[PDB]
Amino acid sequence: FPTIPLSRLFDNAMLRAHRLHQLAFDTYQEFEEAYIPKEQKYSFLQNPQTSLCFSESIPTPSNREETQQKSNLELLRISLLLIQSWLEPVQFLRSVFANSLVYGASDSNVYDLLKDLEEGIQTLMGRLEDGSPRTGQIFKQTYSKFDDALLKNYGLLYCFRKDMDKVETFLRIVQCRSVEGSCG
Amino acid sequence: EPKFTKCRSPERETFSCHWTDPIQLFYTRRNQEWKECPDYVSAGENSCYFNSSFTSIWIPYCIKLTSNGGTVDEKCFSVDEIVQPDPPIALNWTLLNVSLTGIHADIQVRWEAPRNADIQKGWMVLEYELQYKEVNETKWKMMDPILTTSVPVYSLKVDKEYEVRVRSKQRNSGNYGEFSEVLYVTLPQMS
Amino acid sequence: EPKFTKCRSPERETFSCHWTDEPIQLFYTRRNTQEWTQEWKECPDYVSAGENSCYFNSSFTSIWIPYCIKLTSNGGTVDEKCFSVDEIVQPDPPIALNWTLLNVSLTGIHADIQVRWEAPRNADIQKGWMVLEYELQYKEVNETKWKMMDPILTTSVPVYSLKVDKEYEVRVRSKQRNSGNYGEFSEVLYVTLP
Repeated sequence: FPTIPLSRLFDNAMLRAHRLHQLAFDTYQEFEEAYIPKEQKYSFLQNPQTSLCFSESIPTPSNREETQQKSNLELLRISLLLIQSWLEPVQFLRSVFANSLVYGASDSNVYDLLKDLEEGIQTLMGRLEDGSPRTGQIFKQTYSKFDDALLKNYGLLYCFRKDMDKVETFLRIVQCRSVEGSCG
Repeated sequence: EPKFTKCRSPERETFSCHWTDPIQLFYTRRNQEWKECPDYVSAGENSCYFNSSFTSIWIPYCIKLTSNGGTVDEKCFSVDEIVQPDPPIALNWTLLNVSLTGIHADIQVRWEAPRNADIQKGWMVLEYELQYKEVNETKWKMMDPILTTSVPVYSLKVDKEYEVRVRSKQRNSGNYGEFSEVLYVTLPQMS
Repeated sequence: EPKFTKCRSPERETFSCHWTDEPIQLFYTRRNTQEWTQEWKECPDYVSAGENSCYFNSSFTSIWIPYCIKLTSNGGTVDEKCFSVDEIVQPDPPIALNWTLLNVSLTGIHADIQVRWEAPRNADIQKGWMVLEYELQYKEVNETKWKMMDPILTTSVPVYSLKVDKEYEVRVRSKQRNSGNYGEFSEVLYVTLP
């Protein structure tokens, strides 16, 4: 039978990651611009916990240098955990999404896209077994669990955008390393 | 023997297979256990429809047409291979300007992506190919694939009627769908 | 009273903040430890990013982590700001803008050109750390308004139906996919059709 070339695998993955990230950004920007003034944004970012996302239980790289030091398997693993951590919490963004003027922004669509991307990363990890010993707190740990509404919605939305950015970014790094020619 | 016509995915989210001519269809998502067609009706006679719940872009499928228990046809493929877009819609054209001689004109052809693309925002890409020719001509003149929904056609002769048709394809995947309705370009005589 | 103008990371690796002149110092803290809201430090480099600025190289820059920054005039706090370096990305402009003729109508009136360029030299698009999209704009040197094309994801693009007699100017600018960027336009390219 035919085997999907790794390149088409990566491209579909990137289409999903990107769409999720774009949806997060657009709804986030939209919420902020209408309900959150700089004042509260600043307060939020320095408030106890608040600026802390549930998904931070997962050790992820924070800069180029560190990201680039991770093996392909770890980067995919990390991205998997990040996706999985949102399968449940998105339900909470339902009210935000219902009032959003963003197409595709719904708890159901967002959930399906997360599920499809999850199958994608799982598919990739099965192909990209490249040295990296399946040992470490990354391979020995699960996704993160979630616990004024406005702020709660705002923090949920602020973290969604951020985690989707990590995913799109992490997958890209692996793409350029594996799929020669997709970047340069 | 009843054989396969084709399987085609219109938007990389679902697909369906059709055959000719008691025929049954069995599939497997060979990442033997065949499961039968989840729907024989939605797509009409001699077809099996696989909605978004049965379609995965990540794994290859295999189907076998079983005429009276016996297998009469078999094929394996990935959804990516059977993608084949719906033709573009709402073809229109604009008159840019006619030369000084009054012999040639420069027009602009415009269209809209098929409705099932706008839905699949970010999932379907699409590059279109426009072809044109004098009504009473045999060959079709072809323009190279573009990602935009507007392109200009230059050097047409005012003293002739032309026809234009365009088809879409997913960016480097699947194959070209079917042509749009032909747009007939008639260039007016200028004073 | 000195105020911050803006901060910016040209390539998601380093960033700098600038303020208006009107002693002034810059103190920052990052959420690299919960006990941060009070463990302030001073601008690691008051010169590199130019006059009235503060520059944070790679060792002082992390993405996805909140940074709080405050400006003091004679020890007194006159301004404060909070952000994430990913939130402040704004790439440099494209390099090597050029154009090739594509088509010429027989009416002698229209020609299609192919405009191409190169991404900012400091953006790491090669190893995937950055992904840019471009906005190309062009117009006749006598038009007040600029025509802008929908976001381009590649480094080349055809603009269609340029009138052969008129002269044109084209500018292009970058943006990290899904950010609040769009840096500065490139140097204007003047197109005089052959």
